[PDB]
Amino acid sequence: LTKSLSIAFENGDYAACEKLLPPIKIELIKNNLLIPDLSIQNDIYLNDLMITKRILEVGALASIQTFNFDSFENYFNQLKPYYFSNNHKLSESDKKSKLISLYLLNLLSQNNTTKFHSELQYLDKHIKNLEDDSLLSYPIKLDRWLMEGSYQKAWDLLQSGSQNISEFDSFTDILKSAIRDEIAKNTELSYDFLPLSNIKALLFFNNEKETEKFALERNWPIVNSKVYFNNQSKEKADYEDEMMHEEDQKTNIIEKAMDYAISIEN
Amino acid sequence: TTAAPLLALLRENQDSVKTYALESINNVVDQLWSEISNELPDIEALYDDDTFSDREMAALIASKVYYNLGEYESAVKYALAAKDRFDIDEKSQFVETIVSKSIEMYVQEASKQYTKDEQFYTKDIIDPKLTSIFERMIEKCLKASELKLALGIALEGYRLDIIESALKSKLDQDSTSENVKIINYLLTLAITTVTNSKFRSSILRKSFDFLMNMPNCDYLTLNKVVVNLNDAGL
Amino acid sequence: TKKKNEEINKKSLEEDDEFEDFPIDTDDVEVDDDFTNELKAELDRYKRENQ
Amino acid sequence: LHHSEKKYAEEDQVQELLKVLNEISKTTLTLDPRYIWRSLKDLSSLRNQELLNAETLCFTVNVLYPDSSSFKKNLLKFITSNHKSSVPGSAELRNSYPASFYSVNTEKKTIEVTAEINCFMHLLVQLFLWDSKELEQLVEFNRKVVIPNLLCYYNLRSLNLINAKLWFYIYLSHETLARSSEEINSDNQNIILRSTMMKFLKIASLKHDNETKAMLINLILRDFLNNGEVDSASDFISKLEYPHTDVSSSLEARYFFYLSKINAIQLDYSTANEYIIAAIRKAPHNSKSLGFLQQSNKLHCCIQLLMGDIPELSFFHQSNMQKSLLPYYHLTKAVKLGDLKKFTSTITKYKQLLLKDDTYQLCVRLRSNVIKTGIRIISLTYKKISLRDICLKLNLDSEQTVEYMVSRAIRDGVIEAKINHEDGFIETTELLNIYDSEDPQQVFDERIKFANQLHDEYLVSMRYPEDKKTQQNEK
Repeated sequence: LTKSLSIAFENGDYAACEKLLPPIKIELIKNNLLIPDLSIQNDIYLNDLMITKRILEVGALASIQTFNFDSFENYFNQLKPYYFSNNHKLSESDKKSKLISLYLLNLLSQNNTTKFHSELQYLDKHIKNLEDDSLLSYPIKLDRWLMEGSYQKAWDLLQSGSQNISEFDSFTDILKSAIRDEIAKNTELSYDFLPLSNIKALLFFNNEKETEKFALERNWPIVNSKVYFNNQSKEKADYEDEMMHEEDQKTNIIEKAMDYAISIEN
Repeated sequence: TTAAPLLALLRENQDSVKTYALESINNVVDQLWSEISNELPDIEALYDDDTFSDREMAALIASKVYYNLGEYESAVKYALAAKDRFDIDEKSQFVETIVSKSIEMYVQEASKQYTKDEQFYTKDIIDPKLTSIFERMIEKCLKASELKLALGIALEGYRLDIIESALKSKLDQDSTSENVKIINYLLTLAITTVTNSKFRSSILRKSFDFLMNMPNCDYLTLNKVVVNLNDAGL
Repeated sequence: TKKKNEEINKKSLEEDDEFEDFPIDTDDVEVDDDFTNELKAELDRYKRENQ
Repeated sequence: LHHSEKKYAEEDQVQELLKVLNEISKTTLTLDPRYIWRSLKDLSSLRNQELLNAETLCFTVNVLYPDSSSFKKNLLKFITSNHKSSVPGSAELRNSYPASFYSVNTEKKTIEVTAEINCFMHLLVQLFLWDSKELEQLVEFNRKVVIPNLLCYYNLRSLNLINAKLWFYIYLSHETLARSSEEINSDNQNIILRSTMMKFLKIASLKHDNETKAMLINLILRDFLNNGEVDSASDFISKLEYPHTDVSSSLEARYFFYLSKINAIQLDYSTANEYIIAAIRKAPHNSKSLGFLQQSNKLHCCIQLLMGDIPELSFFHQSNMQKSLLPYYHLTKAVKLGDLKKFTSTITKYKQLLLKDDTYQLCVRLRSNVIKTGIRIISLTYKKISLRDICLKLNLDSEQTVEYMVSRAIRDGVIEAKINHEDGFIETTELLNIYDSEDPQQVFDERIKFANQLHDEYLVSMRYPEDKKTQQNEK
């Protein structure tokens, strides 16, 4: 039963894994009653906690490859307090290291630098030198080059990531796209005109035609080999200008006298 | 512990895992209360569906979450939603938070609706849950058996039957004088407290026959009732 | 004696005082620019003059 | 010799006790007991040292004890038991007076005047425990006792003002054991510590005790910080309820520090600036609060450099805090000179020291800030500069690389420039004369509004004491 799931992963059919997980979830109630829920550990209790973790682990990994976000987050959520508890006795593994890396790469891909830095604080002591930086190194490096804003370094790391892919590709493909939107923003404020070649080179497209295609999707017209960033940007501000929140946020000079008076006379 | 595990347990697709997740949450609902506050829509979503046999439990979890956050209104309404499982609160003296809330609210509604019709209680304009809760806090005051508490909650909410019925159960003439003194307080209380013209008059007129019933009764107490209504007929 | 409770309570939250822990364990930079200027003035001068 | 001094010590406590007892038991004059209670703690901690510390023992013997006697034996047992007439009730000098408590009527249960005296005893013990440095068995026993002791009661607002002090030592004692010494059991009882603080916190809204509620929020946040649960802290503060009303300005400084710390790591530096400056002001600047101050001044500098502001070099010099701020000084310069390599060595060298205060993780982010600053210097000095020249200036590798630093930086408006590709140079664009613009109007408006708030605070505070005085008889 519990072992059927472990062998289903190695087989390679990761859809078999998923169909089998609603039955094994019922058995996960039993494992939970066996452990005292993290309230004292003994040698009866270390086995029990171990089985609970194995089932979750092949599920964590299967979900990732099948792009099934939900399951990964949950399984992982559980793994996190279990590993965090207690002193070493078997509460770290090779599987831990891989799992946290993949997790941090999801956060970089959603572009939520807010949670990533906080998550790193929670993790900190465990990944300092007791898992070290080996696989966990991949997002740490990645954060560093895009903060500096050398997009050249960042980009290079993802392509060279081909020799590191083990299931890392589910965040890596996405992280290219994220790079294209950040750069796209920048280049507007700088200038209005880029040739065709230059647009391709900064945004790192491998095809010139794919460049022009991206430009339409980015709501930019490229005409006679020149971008005309001029249209949409102006249009957006004019559109933003009509909304409703809107008087106090915009701030009226009229309002300043009215607010000042009623303060005094109160 | 991180509440984080539970939140993922709730997120699973299948109803079966979701149902189980409730129970584990309910024993750690006050411990981890702060984290889960942010997750109020899931608690509401569980409730709405009709598959769950733990639908009552889920409303109760929400109820708890809302009072700790500080939204008292939303909590009491959620208490009657579950309806049962509210047993736990009734027999614990450390959370009578939602019960006490219920009285404050119930009476304000009832006073306003007294002026329209004085039999508002006998109509179902009042929610049926609330009608049950109000009579059970009257019962706690009777447990302590000073009748003044019982009379006071009803006096403010302009319940007319309750003023009457309390006096009838303490007609028993063990000592006529003692009976009379509880009335002495009640007449006085009502003038200085009750201002609503209609409520005050009405309980006063009833109290005149209650004193007359006892063959022996002080008449200082009695004289106040007649001059106040100023009915020559009385 | 009232303030005193608080002073001791803060110290304890720090643990000791770090203040004294550190020594136990272990354009103000601008060089005089006169010396460099002397060299600069002289090299430019030699050429300028004999140009 | 011994007998004399012990007795003397005993007398002093007893005097203090009766006075505060009178005050509480004679109507609600709340402020007077509270102000008095804080000063008494200091006084008691200072007393103990001399006149012998078996003042406690004597006093326990001579009350109408319930289990204080049982407690006291545990305390003597840890530090070796003695007997010299310490049998419970070997001292009767109470002698059936209500004042020092009528002996007969207390025992019967027709009066229970033991109530607040037991609470007070627990306070004396806690206090004595931390002063002494007595740990292990006692801490556990003490934590155990007091939690059910408080839950027996159904506290008055005045009694809650008193447990507002007891929980700080409860918190702190648990921590000392956890901090000395690795245990699986420490980890386990950290969960249980949170749980109880949180329970007491719900209650203290209803009880209407601003003092207690504040204290609890200080503790809980500090707990999130140590174990590094930033997420937990961020959620907890946003159901904000922390009052500035009844609370000491000692407490305000701690509260605002926790705020600042959690903002720091997620890159919000705007809010963190104001909260940090305030905790500096708020804090009593004295000889033994100096530890707090030092920790804080190391943070305040970090928050500023991250924002992009440059702290004075003057500040670190003329302070009496020079030596501790030695690493700091090196960072400030390193950002200024724009040298990447020196920055890298500097944080490596200081790695151990920085790591304790956990400002280290902030320092790692300060790697971007070095570079960015160097690009502002170049823009200011030279308005129009070929992109070639910057590369040489900052030692950066190729033309494409500098393209990429300026481009990310001008999104944030630090440099405030625009690259002109066509011409192959960069143009500063900030060129002042914002007078003509509507801009000063905006600026002044904020100042005007801010004055008004200071007026209302001023007006409010001033009148309140007179009111109390005027009513009271006075010559």
